[PDB]
Amino acid sequence: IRRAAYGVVRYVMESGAKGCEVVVSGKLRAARAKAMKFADGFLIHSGQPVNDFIDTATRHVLMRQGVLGIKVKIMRDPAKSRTGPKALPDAVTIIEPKEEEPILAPSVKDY
Amino acid sequence: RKKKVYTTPKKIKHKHKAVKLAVLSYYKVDAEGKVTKLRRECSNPTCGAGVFLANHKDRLYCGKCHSVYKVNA
RNA sequence: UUUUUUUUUUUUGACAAAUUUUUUUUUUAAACUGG
RNA sequence: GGGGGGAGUAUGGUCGCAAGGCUGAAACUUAAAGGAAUUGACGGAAGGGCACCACCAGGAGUGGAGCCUGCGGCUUAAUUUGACUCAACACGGGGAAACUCACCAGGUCCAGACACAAUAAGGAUUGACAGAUUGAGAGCUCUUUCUUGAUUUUGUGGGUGGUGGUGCAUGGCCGUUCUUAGUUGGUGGAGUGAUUUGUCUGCUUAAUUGCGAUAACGAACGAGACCUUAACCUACUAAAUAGUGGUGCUAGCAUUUGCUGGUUAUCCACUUCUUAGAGGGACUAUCGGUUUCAAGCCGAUGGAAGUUUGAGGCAAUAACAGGUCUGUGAUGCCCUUAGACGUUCUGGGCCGCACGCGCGCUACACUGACGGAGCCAGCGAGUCUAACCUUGGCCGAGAGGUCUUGGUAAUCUUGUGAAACUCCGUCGUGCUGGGGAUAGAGCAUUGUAAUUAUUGCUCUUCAACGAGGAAUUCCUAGUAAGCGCAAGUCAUCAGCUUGCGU
Repeated sequence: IRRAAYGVVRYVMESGAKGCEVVVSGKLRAARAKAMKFADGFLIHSGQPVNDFIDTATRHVLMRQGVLGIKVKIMRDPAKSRTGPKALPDAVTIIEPKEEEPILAPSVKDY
Repeated sequence: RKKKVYTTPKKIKHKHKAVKLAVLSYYKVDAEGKVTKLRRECSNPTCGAGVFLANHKDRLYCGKCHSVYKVNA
């Protein structure tokens, strides 16, 4: 379980994701169920940007002992987003100004 | 629910087993060689002279029909 | 002119036995001519 | 001194009319007892904040009465069952006449795939008229004798199904901890270590929100930001599926040129009202006052809008043996699998009543009841190979019927002409013309079917209840409370819920 799941998170990070998270829940190696979660990067799950940048999937895998639950959340970064918003709502970018010349040579140029 | 009592009389009875008689297809045979109809054919246009009308008691009953052909005699 | 300055307390006993246990995986990317 | 007890006990000695000191075992029993510190939890410990699921000031009540609705109990052939503090009890979208349905009394069917073996073309097998029989027009089973033909039957293994069990074996979903502000890495520092600091004295905020302080620095999730919705736009884009004005034609009254109307597109023009795309708009703006002079807070003005503008949606880390196997062709294990726990059909039950509880409805009247008269919404839903929402005419006291019509919908139902409310009158402090439980008789409607009243209507019957003890719930502004309406469930049934307006 720990090898199959760390091989999925590292592939999604290799694919240019900003954060993804894999949860395996069920009777993993005992008779009493636990839940293991494997994560890298960061994920936002707060609001409308969840509808924009989060992709989720739930899968039922059928095992000898019972059923395990697979949950994968992937947060694609907004920089490579083609449509819709291209940044998180609280991300501000300041355009860097170009410095000017002080004296500016008081004169006239004509045509 | 723990068990069943079956207050009905102890009937594991089943249907008649499509009762297995001996060979029966016999019009009648005379000597060399003719045959004539007994248990006569039906008046159905869709029974093309191949069905035998059983005579139980004052009844003529066809089995090609699901239920009922009554040419009583 | 060290100058500032909320005074308090009635009654509240008890809750049977046992329990919940996590270990480090790659030995597997190892294949080349001598003309 | 040499693990904890037994035990400073027993015995002997000694100090002795005393309490009792001093000296001092063993048998037996036991897997820890203990020390210091850490993180939580808890405190009838303290300090600082916060919340109408807390109180204060109050409002509306509930608890008292009748009913109808869940739960317990009792009863029963069965009254199927889960859930029991918040976080079970109008909850399972659970308003069950059949179906649902899991329960009870009974009857059919296999929908037992495939593989092997047997029977078997001198027929493996299937179906049936009438009668018996049966609740039954079930050929169930029997009497009878036709039909069928290789798919079935029998046996051995399996297969399949199960609202059968286990939610303490699980998945998913959901509730709750938890209407709050909380949580965690990386590198550095402290400590042998568990851990700790970062994540903080103070002030501030709805907020681990900030100002700042600082053995920490730089970060991540949560909060915020975000999205939806409600308010503003005489601004843009134009609308016979929304309007307005003029114009023709026309009605009434006044007549003087006016007022009120009608005219499905008569025509023209426009977009204030309506619709919906793109936008604008609030940032606590301006001023004043306060604090360390910061983050902020308070008051006034302006403004459609000054509580985070109002309301939501979304929503961390860790968890609970919380609920659900009765949502699932989600599922492990167990059980059952042909006289079945599968499935289906007739009946019945889930509604049965000495009684206790929870959510509610109607009331106890004059701020009222009754009768006329006025007349005002918003959210929505609606039928093609199927009968949905129904206008209008006619009939009927009413419920309802019938003949037609419009609508697949900003077009028609529908301006949903809702109810409280308002005006005028009758009543007159009397359980009375308040209240309408219980009950009788009739007429209809839905349905295959209405008995154990489905529901509607008409006449009659006229119960308790005179403001509800201890307790206890919800609530801070277009809110509480009053008042109805649409939708869900639905064929019929709303005293329920989800919304909406007044």
